[PDB]
Amino acid sequence: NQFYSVEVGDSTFTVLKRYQNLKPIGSGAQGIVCAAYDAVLDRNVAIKKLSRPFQNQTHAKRAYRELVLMKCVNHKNIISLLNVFTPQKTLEEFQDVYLVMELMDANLCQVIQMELDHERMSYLLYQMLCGIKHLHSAGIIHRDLKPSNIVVKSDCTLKILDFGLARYYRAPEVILGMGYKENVDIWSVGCIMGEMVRHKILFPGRDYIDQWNKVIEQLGTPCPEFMKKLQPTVRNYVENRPKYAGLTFPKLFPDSLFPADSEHNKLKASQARDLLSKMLVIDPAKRISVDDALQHPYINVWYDKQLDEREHTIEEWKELIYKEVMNS
Ligand SMILES: CC(C)(C)NS(=O)(=O)c1ccc(-c2cnc3cccc(Nc4ccccn4)c3c2)cc1
Repeated sequence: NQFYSVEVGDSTFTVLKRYQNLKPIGSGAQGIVCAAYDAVLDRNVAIKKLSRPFQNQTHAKRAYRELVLMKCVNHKNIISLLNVFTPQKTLEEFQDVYLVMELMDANLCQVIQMELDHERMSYLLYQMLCGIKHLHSAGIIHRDLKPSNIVVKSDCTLKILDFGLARYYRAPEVILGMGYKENVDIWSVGCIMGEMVRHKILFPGRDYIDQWNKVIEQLGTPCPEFMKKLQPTVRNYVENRPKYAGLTFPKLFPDSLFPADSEHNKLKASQARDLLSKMLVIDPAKRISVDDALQHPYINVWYDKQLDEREHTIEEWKELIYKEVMNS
């Protein structure tokens, strides 16, 4: 005990007395997050309620990954865990997990709405690449980066909110069910950057199939060598489609979208387009690496024991998560 309940959205948060003035913030698509005052720390914090951690295998794996990686990862561009708790006293009774994190000011959705500047943008992308690089060195490949799981303070420091997969920003190979590697996450960063420039989602598929049409309408049909890596049913569909030439990157991202009328501006316009052209590459074999995008002229101005293999039963996930909850 020392718990009380407050209604938040359609659910009930039960939290430690220390966390006061619970207020719903951002998208709740991946669990409800509240802003709160922590009276013990005397600071504001964010509290996420995990959404039905034991509804199934998928939810439980995802709950385990998120909690474990959030305890174990420590990096300036990755959200910090402050606390973890459950209102329930025993394993039998155990159903809810709460993560308390440092509070940021907004997600990238709100920053994309505002006008574009080069210095801000390259700083946001730099930090995105630092976070992603740090994840990759730890063996973590995300796969589901998007503006609403990236958060920012008013000073423009950026943190990645989550750890992704145990849709508009998804790499071609992920969507098409082929192998994936590190640079899967480069595709998502290209989508976000392009959207910072267009202020429009680049690839708005009104379904999972139309999505693909939107990609190659703008970028063009990939080479036959890309299509040879697809499973039979997917290759069939992909290669027997009207061939698209796509648009060049200057057409995809016109002069009117960028600051103009200074040598500096026209330079940064080209450096941004150039970067865009190496991130938004359908074939992962041809797409720039994280190390390379960080060394890119647009960005480099800023240079200075846990099961992922196995399936488990819900009860074994419950115990694995619970002990993770109880041991700090
Ligand atoms: C927090 C109270 C006590 C209400 N006043 S405040 O000035 O400290 C403050 C209020 C709201 C936010 C706020 C609003 N919208 C957000 C949308 C997405 C992500 C956020 N930050 C966040 C989201 C998840 C995990 C960690 N940080 C948001 C914060 C930040 C400070």
